[PDB]
Amino acid sequence: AENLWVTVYYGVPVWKEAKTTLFCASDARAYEKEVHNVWATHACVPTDPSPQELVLGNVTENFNMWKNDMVDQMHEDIISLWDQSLKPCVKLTPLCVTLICSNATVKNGTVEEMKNCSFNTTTEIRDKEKKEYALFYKPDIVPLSETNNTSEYRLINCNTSACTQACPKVTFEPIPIHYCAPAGYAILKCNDETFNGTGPCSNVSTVQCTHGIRPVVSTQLLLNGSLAEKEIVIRSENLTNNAKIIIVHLHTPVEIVCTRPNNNTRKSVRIGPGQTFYATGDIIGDIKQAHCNISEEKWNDTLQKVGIELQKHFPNKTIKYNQSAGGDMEITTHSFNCGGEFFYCNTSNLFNGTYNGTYITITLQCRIKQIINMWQGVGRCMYAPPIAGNITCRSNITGLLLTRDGGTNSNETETFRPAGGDMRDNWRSELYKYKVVKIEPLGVAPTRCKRRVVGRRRRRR
Amino acid sequence: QVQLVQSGGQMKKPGESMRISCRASGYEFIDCTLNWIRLAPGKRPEWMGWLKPRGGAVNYARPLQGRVTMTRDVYSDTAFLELRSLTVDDTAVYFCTRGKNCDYNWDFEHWGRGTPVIVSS
Amino acid sequence: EIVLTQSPGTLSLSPGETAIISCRTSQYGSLAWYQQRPGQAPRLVIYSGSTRAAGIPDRFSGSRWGPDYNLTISNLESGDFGVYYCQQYEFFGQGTKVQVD
Amino acid sequence: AVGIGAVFLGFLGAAGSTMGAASMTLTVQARNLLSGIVKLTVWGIKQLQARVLAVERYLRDQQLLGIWGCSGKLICCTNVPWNSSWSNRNLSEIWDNMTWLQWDKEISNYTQIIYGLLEESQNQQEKNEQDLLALD
Amino acid sequence: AVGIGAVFLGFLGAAGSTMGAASMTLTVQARNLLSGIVKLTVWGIKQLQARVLAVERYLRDQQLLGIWGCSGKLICCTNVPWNSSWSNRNLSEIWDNMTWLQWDKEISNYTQIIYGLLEESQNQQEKNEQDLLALD
Repeated sequence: AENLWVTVYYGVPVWKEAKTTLFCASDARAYEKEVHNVWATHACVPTDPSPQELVLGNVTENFNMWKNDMVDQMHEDIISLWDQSLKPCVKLTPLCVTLICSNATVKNGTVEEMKNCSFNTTTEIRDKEKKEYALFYKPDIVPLSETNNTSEYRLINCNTSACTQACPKVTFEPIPIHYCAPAGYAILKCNDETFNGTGPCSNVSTVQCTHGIRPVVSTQLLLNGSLAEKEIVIRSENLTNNAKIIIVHLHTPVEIVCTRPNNNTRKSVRIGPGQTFYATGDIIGDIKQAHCNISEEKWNDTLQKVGIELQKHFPNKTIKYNQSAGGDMEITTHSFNCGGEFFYCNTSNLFNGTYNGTYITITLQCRIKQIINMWQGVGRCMYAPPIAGNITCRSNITGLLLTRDGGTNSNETETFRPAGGDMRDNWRSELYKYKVVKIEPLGVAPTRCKRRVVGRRRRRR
Repeated sequence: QVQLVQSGGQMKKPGESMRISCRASGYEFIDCTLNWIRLAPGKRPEWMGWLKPRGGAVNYARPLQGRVTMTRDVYSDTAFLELRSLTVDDTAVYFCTRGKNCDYNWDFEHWGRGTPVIVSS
Repeated sequence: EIVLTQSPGTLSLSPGETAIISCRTSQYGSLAWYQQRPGQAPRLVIYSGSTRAAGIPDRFSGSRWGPDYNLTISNLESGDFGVYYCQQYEFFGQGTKVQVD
Repeated sequence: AVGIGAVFLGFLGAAGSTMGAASMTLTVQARNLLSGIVKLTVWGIKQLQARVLAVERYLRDQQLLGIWGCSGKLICCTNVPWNSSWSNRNLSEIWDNMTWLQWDKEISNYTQIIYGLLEESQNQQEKNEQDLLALD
Repeated sequence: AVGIGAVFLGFLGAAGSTMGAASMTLTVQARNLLSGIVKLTVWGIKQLQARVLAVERYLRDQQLLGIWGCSGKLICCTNVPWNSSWSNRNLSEIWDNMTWLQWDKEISNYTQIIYGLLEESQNQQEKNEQDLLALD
């Protein structure tokens, strides 16, 4: 014990848990692209070459990837950006007309999926109309009931909600986005890659801004993600819980090549006074239907590694991967955007096979859709115009999304199904490292110093 | 005013299919994981595959996966269960339940009226 | 290995007296109790071990021993008799019934 | 660090250091808290509803330092004895073991109490500041 | 109140009290003037066009205290004799009868003139604190 006096002392670093909306910063020159994009703002211009870093000395702090509010913030950010960038574009409403449709004859053959549909449309003067034809490259057009005529189809937007097309002036792009804290907050970061979702981390580092995050969307598979450096990681709310989810990160990527062999032709249609409508006019080449290719020699080994990783948590239980679960078309099929188009794939052989984890070219047939909801699944309908010529995608698979079966199978067997989920999960797989804490320069701490005495100046005391 | 509406009683015979409704009423959006449970008298109750109507996902749980097929309709706040090839054993009361709150859904708070379905040999 | 077990089978007890129901477990996980009178929609009683549901007096409660659970009740009046079921994550035990003397 | 030198991300390492080093080079937080790094859509309103909050918090802190006589002083002794129950009464023997982040818990409850005595220690100067026969 | 104690709605009773009590516990107004209590519609823009005005007025007052040679001081004398025409030249025996609110009228007209004398009361100090003569 010793004689002491209060000492206002401050300017100190001490932090606490908090929540607050963040500031966005896009990487490199991409802001000049960001002038016109969706999934990128207008515009997250970077004021500094982020991220600068230090390793904090002997600091350990709690983390949590599930309670993390940054994913919750960026979900609202992306959905608002999507809606507002789509808002001023041309609406599609007057096309909902009785479509007469037939087999889509093409050069030296007949195409497999689509239907050649012709309909009445409004010319420039509203008092007259003309016959026009377009090739909707999806069989998804509902045949109108109440009629024995088996050809009077309807566009399915008008069944439930009017829609809007994406202006070609703006483009879908997964531009990387860095989140930067506002003034007075620090974004802590954990560097221990063994972090399995929740618990202490003892190599905490601070940064001005988060690392490269790109908002790319996919279901049943992650595209262009970031890999755990050492081993394949498993993360979950609670594995023994039948519900919730299991997120997996691969140790090395596996190349996915996806392409659209049909040579489409972009066509214009004059629906209104300045409103121009884009549709696939005519196919000018051979037909093979869209498909994707994955090398089996890497991917089988990838399943075997993830299988032994699963068996670590599930002792002596053999792992079965089996068919996709069911339900809607957006999660029974691998969805992923590419080049303004949308691909849907059946997962032909991305599920099958039993692999004990002890060691005792794949083709995907893919459909294509023009009219989509946001993968949110209730929001605004969108029309994506066709892209001329072939489209080719090259991307790196990095993580899988799984859910568990149960709960009265024979105790020695267990089954996992590839099934997507809420869009927050895709970003949460990449945003597991960060927190947001407010710096609080605190109040009073004791010292052996003494009073100020009429405001008198003194030296050391 | 959040509760679940269920209907309705109906007799059946072996080999045929079957359908049961469930609806959320007085309630905004059914984002949170609705469920089904079977309260068979005289035997331990069984839990069947849930439904999560936002994504439309599903998880056929027990050896019922060989018969069960489940759907929903987000634009009417309604969910449907369908069974194929009802055996005599499957006589029970089917309950449409929801979690206490959307974090730990397995604590079934809200329960339906218990639509009975007896199948006679 | 995931199996539950409830005991005893059935009871005949005088109203206003206590009763005891046991529910075992074989994995780390939560627990909850459901009560069922004949016919009507069953009801939540307690969950997450010892925490109590809304709109229930303090007649019903229990303790989490770690590898087992014990549910004890007091002053069980005639109106509150019924069938009680134990829960985990999917597994429902065979249940127990208490009947009015 | 010694003197100042350092950066925000050149001094923040003190957060786990002994209190001796954290006592020195205490300034860069006071330089960081002001503004830091920072068609209408989501990018727009966030530079106002967040910026003004940071400025408001900084003005609040400056006001609180202004009242107690510690205006414009990074370090400021004051006339309030340290009561026994608030903390260790020999922390000159003990702060060499404790970082600030762990220290804050040990006095989190008593800060609002200490401000009450600190305000009095300040405003007793008002009576002395005026109204009797200090001849000069 | 005495010492400080009090609240905004525990000290504002001085508004009708004799000026002696108001000359004590004069602090909570500074603590109050900063923040206080505080799809797009009427709720939104009001938090910005109102909060920023309050912050602006507070900085105006702080700057005006800074120039005169009264920064960080609740109470501050200056070097300006009080000219008889502006008010009672014996208020030391009269302010015990008057509250601030009624006092303000008696010097509302001459308020603008007096700043012109506090400014020279400052800049004479400015001239004095520099040049050659005082070697150390």
